[PDB]
This record gives sequence, structure tokens and C-alpha cells, in this order.
Amino acid sequence: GPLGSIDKETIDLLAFTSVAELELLGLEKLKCELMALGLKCGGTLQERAARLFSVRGLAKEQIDPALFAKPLKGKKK
Repeated sequence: GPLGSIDKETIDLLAFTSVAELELLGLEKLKCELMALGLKCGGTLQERAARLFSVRGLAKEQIDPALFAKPLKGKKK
């Protein structure tokens, strides 16, 4: 987890991160969330959903360093 004994402590997240639900809400949330992953919020509708869906159980610090392609400050920009 972040620090301490704070963690998900779950072996296989039975509850999925079904982003299809979010996708019904709008698309702005989806774009921003991709940017928060470190992407340029691009790709196909399918791509956007898949990446967010697959972040199942992964925290922000568990996002791959090479996955960050978002133009920010002095990296990828």
C-alpha cells in the first residue's frame, strides 16, 4: 500500500474495475484518468476503457515508468 499496514490485502480482486460503468457517465473522466496514468488520453474508445479497466488493484505508484508518455514539465513534452 502507501505506508504502514495500509494495503488492499486482497488475493485476487473479485470486484473488477469495470470502467464500462464510468464510460456510460461521460468521456472527460476517462480522458483525465488516462492522463493521470501518464497517457495523452488518446487511443481508441476501446483503448481508453481497457487501460483503465486493467488498472485493477494498481495504485498510482504502481504505474509503469515507461507507460508515462504524457507531456509534462520536462518529460515527454
